[PDB]
Amino acid sequence: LPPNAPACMERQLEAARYRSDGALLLGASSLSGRCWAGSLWLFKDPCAAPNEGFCSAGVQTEAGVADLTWVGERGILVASDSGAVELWELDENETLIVSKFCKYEHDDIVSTVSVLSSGTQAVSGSKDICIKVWDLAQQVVLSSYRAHAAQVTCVAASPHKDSVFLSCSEDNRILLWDTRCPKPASQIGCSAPGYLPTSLAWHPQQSEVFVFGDENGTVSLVDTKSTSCVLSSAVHSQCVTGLVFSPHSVPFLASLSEDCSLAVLDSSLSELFRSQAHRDFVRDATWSPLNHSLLTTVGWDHQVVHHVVP
Amino acid sequence: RVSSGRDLNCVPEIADTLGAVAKQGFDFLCMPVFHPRFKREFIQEPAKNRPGPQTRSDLLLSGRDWNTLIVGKLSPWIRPDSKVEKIRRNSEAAMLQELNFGAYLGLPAFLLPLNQEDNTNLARVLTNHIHTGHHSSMFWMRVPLVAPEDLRDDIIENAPTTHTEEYSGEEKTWMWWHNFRTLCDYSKRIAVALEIGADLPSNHVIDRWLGEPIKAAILPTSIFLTNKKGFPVLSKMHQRLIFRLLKLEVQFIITGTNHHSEKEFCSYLQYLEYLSQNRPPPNAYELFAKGYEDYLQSPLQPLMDNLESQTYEVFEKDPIKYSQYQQAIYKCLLDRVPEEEKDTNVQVLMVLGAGRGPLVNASLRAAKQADRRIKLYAVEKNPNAVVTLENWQFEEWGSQVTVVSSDMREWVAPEKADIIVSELLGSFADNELSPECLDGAQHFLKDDGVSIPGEYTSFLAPISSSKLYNEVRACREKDRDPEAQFEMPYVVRLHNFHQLSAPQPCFTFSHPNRDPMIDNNRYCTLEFPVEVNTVLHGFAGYFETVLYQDITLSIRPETHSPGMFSWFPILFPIKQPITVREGQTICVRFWRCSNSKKVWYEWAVTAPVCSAIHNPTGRSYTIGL
Ligand SMILES: CSC[C@H]1O[C@@H](n2cnc3c(N)ncnc32)[C@H](O)[C@@H]1O
Repeated sequence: LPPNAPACMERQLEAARYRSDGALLLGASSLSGRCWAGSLWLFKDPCAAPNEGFCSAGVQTEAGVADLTWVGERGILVASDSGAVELWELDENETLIVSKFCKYEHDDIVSTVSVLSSGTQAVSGSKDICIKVWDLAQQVVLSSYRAHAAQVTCVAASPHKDSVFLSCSEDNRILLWDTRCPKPASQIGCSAPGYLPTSLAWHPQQSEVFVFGDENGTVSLVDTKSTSCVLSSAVHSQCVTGLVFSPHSVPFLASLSEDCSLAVLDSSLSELFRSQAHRDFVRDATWSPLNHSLLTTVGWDHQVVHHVVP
Repeated sequence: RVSSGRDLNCVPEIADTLGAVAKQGFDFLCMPVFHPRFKREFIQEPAKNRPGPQTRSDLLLSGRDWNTLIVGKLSPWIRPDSKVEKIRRNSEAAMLQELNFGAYLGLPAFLLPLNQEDNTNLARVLTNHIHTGHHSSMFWMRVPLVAPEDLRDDIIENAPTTHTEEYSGEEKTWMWWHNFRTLCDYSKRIAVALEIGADLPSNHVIDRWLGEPIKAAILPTSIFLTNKKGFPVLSKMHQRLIFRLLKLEVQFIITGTNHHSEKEFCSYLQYLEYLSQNRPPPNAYELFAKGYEDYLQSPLQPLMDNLESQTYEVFEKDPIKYSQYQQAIYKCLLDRVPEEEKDTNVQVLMVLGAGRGPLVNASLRAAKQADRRIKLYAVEKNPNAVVTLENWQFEEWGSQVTVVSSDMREWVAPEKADIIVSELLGSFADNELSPECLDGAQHFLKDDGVSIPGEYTSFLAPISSSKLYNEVRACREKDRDPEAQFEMPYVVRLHNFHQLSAPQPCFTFSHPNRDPMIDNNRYCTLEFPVEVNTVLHGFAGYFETVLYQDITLSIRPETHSPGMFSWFPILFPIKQPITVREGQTICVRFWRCSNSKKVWYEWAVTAPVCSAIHNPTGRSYTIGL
């Protein structure tokens, strides 16, 4: 086991994010028992994970990890239960993980983080109903927006536009944001108010199309342009927690639910693959940069699963 | 000083967290009993069979700590009114679980949110927990003055905020509370955690909460301003609300992160204490009204009953009212004995209900003050008080005072009176039967005689207090009508209440009473214009009396005599609370009814809706003749 790396990874696996080189970022929370905290882990050998001894680097966070994102190749931006957004930085030798900054700007649990297209800015979402924009270099809040009227579930930055990000809330709003507009937010949704929106993913190539999951397990593909609810499938028996696009030219879409299932869907939203591997909540997915047919899922069952997709 | 707690939704170690907040000076901690993110499945495999533990151990704190220092919180994923059926069922299961754990732990209170309009199923589940063992622990319903939807930044291009005025709409949050508490049938265990924002609403919106059971005020660190020295501070309008809330003795809860980072969270609490010690001070009367706030008392019946030594002692404890009496007699004496006749003219002065002699002593001080001559009769039917009188008269007054141990209605007096003086009035004036007593005595008053007091008037005002409605409701007794509580008046220092209208005169009596045929029965119809949305729960009663000419006594707030604030007003409940829309009139009807045996009040509301007639034929409440 490495120096500064704990003996024991917390049971509840929150996030799995592959870097460009194929190294695996792991976020975990302690959600029960005496101590309610979290941990950040780096596995240069992804197949060793979750075993702590065979880890490249690991650190303990003061509190649990609600969300995570890579900041380039050595940066890790963290949504903490503490209401802090914290910046953690990889070592030159990448043998330990060090806190760059921890700012307690959110009045409640930071639920969601995304890095904007520049990599010098991020958006945070919290149960405190506020969405914040971060100057990562000066480590401050540029803007704080109370657009929503309930807890913010997801924030997802545009692939290529540093002013554009989606947000969804239990106020049943999907908001399309552009910080260039004096009124930055715009309500986007199908004709009928429907089930609460839970999960968000921009199309990687198509900068004006995204997909959202709902609390009823429906996955939906949306065109800002047509502003029509184009395609919807009942993919899950429960809440859609996460939506991740494959690195493929025509991308595959990974769907993860509290139903403890993973599904992989074509661009038409039809189902290619299904894994019942997890025996608790499925929290994240990252496709291997190296082999684009390989997909890693993590769950509260502390399982790190590696899937081969047909 | 101030009772205050810390609200947290992140507790890595319950040990260190609690210790930290103690060092910061917080009396208690509001925290989750399960991890707020740790969503649990009860029906679907495999997540249903998730190995435990399901939370951290009771063994981590003393029973005492759990009992005194910890307020639990419902996990925020718990959505019992969710439109999604599986979420509704898992949330029903989780809510029971978390409530059952707080009961397991012996928590003094538990926080539940009212964060939307429909909380029907959430109330149905809470009612179930309450109806599962009799326990004392409070449920604090976290409601905001201002709904989050009406607080949101106007930053949505195609969803503009409705800047139009909205009287009813601005009050939507109170309706959330009202509907919840009404579904849970006004459980005494359910109270309000009032959450305050940076932007206070209209004063009408704040007034909505006047009579409500507020146990806690939640101040986000957000709403705090910064002084030049960078200290956290509040707007004067925020500060006014704190001074209002201190009067209701709520517990203040600090929520959110430290925004005054240079300074410790002692800073926020330091501010509240600063406001507490430096608050617009009250009066001795508010010290006189010390522990009696919304304390229901049986109205004394000094005719039907013989008062105790300490009852008379408390009557005597406020000198000012007797100084007023002294002044009325003094004035009446000078109006009756010309300075030429001072030594030829000795007036017969009769104290009718002399208790332990304060009016006797006031009558004596008045005669020496006027430099005029009086013979005194001290009439008192309470033979225990006659003992006090007869020791006084033997030791001090001498033969000037003839103590009479008799009911003034039965007494055959040796001579007719120039002046009869009495203190036979209650908080509703005629509610001790001064009318009937003085009527019986007037045959022995000279044809030009004076009664002090010559006149008294009862006043009524409609009031809102869900607090006092519950207080009364809680006064059910075995072996009587289950609703008799509501059909009787209570003396009470009304405190947590709203007066919906200016007091209006109800019944008036005059002494002597010249009417050839005398009827002390009354029927009065009152109309109270109401300019707010509210719930009527009952009618506050007050009185004014003219001792003599300009010398009066009043507990009516607009005309309240000075020093007489130890003498509390009366409350006439109604059985079913009555919704009143702003601009509606409350029409109340009052009867004073009689036998040879008993006098009583009956009352009904006829508008904006009809009540039942309360206390028909004195079934629940009479006053003994
Ligand atoms: C000093 S409070 C009023 C007093 O009047 C006395 N009292 C009330 N009614 C009568 C009555 N009908 N005859 C004589 N004393 C009375 C009571 O015992 C009480 O002390």
